[PDB]
Amino acid sequence: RKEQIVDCRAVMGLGEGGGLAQRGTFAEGLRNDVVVVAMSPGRRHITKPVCEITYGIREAGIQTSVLVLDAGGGIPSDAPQGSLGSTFGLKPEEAKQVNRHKLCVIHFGNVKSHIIYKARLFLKYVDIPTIIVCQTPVDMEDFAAIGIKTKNVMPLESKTEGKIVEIITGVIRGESAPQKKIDEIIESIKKHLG
Amino acid sequence: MNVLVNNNPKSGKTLEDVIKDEYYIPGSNIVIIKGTATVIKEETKKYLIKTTKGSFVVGITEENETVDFWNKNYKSFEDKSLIWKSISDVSFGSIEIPLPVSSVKQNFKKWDVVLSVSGLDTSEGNLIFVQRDVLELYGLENPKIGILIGGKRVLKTLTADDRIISIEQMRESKENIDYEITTNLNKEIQDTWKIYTYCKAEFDGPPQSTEHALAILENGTLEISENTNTYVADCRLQTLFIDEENPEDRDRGTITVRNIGNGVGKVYIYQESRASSLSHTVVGKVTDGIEIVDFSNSGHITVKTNPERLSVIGKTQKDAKILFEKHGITLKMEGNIDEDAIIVEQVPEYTMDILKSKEVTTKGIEPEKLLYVEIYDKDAPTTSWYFRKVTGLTTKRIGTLKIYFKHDDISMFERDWDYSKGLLPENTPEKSIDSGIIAVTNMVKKYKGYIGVRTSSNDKYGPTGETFEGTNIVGKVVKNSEILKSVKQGENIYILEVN
Amino acid sequence: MYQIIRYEGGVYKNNILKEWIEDVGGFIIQEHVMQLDVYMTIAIPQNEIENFKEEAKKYKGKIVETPLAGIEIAIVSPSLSRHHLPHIACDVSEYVRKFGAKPNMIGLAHGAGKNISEIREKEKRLIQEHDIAIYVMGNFESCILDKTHLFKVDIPLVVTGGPETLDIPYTYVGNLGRRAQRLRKGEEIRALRQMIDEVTKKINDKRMELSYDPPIIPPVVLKDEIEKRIDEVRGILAPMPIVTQLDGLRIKMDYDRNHEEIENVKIGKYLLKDIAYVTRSEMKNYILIKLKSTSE
Repeated sequence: RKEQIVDCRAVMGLGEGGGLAQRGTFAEGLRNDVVVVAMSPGRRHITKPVCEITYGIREAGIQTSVLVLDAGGGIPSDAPQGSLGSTFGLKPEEAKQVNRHKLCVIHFGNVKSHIIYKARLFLKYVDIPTIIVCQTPVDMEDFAAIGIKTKNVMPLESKTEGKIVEIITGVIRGESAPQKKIDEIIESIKKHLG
Repeated sequence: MNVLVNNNPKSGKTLEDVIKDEYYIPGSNIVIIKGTATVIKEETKKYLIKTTKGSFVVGITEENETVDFWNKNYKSFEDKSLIWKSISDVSFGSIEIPLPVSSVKQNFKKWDVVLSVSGLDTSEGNLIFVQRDVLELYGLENPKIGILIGGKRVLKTLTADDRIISIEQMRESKENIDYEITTNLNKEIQDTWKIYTYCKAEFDGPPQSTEHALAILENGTLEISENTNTYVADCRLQTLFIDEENPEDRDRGTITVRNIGNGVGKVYIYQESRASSLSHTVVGKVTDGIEIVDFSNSGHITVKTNPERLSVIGKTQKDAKILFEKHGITLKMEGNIDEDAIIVEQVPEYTMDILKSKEVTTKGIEPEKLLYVEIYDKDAPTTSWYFRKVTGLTTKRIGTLKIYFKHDDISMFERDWDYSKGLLPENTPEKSIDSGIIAVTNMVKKYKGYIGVRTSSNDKYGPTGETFEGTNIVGKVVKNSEILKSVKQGENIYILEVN
Repeated sequence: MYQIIRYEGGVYKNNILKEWIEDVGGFIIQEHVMQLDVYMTIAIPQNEIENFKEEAKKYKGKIVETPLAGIEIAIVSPSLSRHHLPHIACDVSEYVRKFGAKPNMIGLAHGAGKNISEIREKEKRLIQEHDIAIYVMGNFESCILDKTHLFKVDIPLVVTGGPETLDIPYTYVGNLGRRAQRLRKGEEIRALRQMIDEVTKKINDKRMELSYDPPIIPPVVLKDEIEKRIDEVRGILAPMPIVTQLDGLRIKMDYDRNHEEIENVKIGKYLLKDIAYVTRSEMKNYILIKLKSTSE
């Protein structure tokens, strides 16, 4: 039980009845232990699955920062035949803000082919162990099939400097995460952090 | 009758009489100041005092209703003694306070101005100056009126014998300056009317930026293109680059040149003391006669630059000799020595460098080696502006064109890949191009901005080897020729505009 | 002199507007580009306010008067858990942000409970470092009344809670208790506006206190000078690299490594150490700058 101070973002939210976070913003939790990365400030990501993980970690006694990606929706431009609909990316300042944390927790969606390439682009610049929280059942090997460093299934030619340290399945976008999922995430963080 | 002019009074009724002696370029603005109003307005959100123990500063914060009492009953609280200094803080008075006394009581704060009625009787209302944080102790609807901060020691040391005598407020005074702008001469002056006619500019800065400012003020007048409450700017040279940083304070009457961005090259004169800026290069200051800058909102202002612009490029050799010897500068000749030889280049070419080094190397040219050109400014405004910028005719009287590529009849000049931006097709040929025509390839072609001229005529290609839709005619060579055929690649030819 | 406002407009031709602001002597305190719109918190001299309004209406921008865009507020929640943090506390913080302030969530280590709640000295000092503190309390009158020892700081205070009216010796705003939904009902919005009005009144009072004995240099221009001189401020990864307080600044750089450089910064003709109190902050070992008054 120790005081937890958060550096709130410097910019306001999305209108009056909208979300409280803003795209492309960072909220440092002083002591940098865990950063929760949200693809967007929208209802599909913010306060339904992300602030729940945030308060779970903050209840476990681990300070948490929340970073909302400027462009977190879509697939990276390096995906086969390029991207479609939208382009996923990570800014150098975003990478630096992530890389000063001990661990990262990132929330992903449903389609497997999107998640694998998004994680590859994310870990091309992030060098700390990360935890993938997605809905679909994804195996901790399809990431290695495209080159991602993975704790259990390493690739022969690694294209990323970050290690996918845990994959947690069953967390739906825009829906309240049950206490069981929060407990699993907290246990994984505790056992893979200290 | 007897009016005060500048620093030496005059008497002439009409403006012409009093400005005859004052040097003044016609067309500029004339500033007249009538006097000072010195309006004294006091609203006193913060109130002062003159006590026997000193002077504190109170300040009303919470409106409620007791501030409305105070507004005029503070003078009724004038010359009142301290009533008590007990645990109920220090209270003064005691005079009538008709504000309805409510038994309901509200919390107050440390050193807070309070008008509580001590005893629930209208006539005994105390000016209770709270010292300590008091919880529910008092009465009245909401005695909170203001907060004491300034002179807290005065209120603390105040004893029963001491009184507040005179209740000062703050005595806040404002100033208004009467002004009218004019450019009439035949008007009647009544008496003691002050006139300003020009301003004096002292230049001290990096050589290139100062030369830019001098070129702006070579004619003695500064156009007012933009005006705000803090500056007036000149936009005659808004697309000319400079690479110099002089980031110091933009004080009152400071002259700066913006060196980056959309407004690179604008010359600013600041009417307010502002902070330093990395995008503004200070080139000097206005010493005296600031008011003409302060009050002018548009038009022309006559400006005198203390260091005369020592750039003699359109002059003859004897004029440069006499002007430089009258400034006490050692002089030497490089090119043509004849007294009527036109100067083409001077080393150093900047006034600040010349003054700091006290020597000039002047290069003249042969009478037949100077190329005479005429520039179509009305026909192709953007292209002519680009040509003037690239050849340097915007700043000096003689421009330099460098030979870039040559073959037989065609001689192409170098381009500036900084001024060739809006090179839309402007003056494109309709018939066969005649000989001795200067042209610039527009943005249509790959080699946009390259200037060239050919000594013959063809019906298919312009002077730069491009088709007619890709060349816009900017000007022609009028007098001196047969030197384009005897100049090698990389050599510079010098041009003179003859309009 | 320098009144601080927020400009909301597009990124197209925003550089020309920034050049105009630099020309007239203003400062861009905050900048954020979302996708195609940019929000700028700008401090410009009062004599150029109408000029800037005219300029903004040329770019089809919008001027929003921010009455709190010079202060940083300490929103104090009893904990960072699911009870207070993800709702109400964020609503308070974001509503404070909507008026220009810079909030900081302060989650007390032992703030929860009725008789087991306590506030540490370090948390007390950290709260005191701010300009004003907003407390987000529960929705039981007895629990709040038996919790007054929490609000012991010599800082302007606004307490929010469930019951409509409380009998604490502080400013209180009711109908803002511990909830679990986003604050979107009309009554909740009205209570948020009431809290904003209370903090605005306290801040304006404190502004008058400061105006009695003005500081030698305004905090905003001091921040601008520090940015121009110190070349490490663009490498700060914190949300607000330099925070503009009421009578000072917060520099989010290491104190042990940069206090000597910060102190030896020449403003005007003075050295910074002679006009401001540079001290280490309880906030992540940052640098806190407190301006002196003209009296000393």
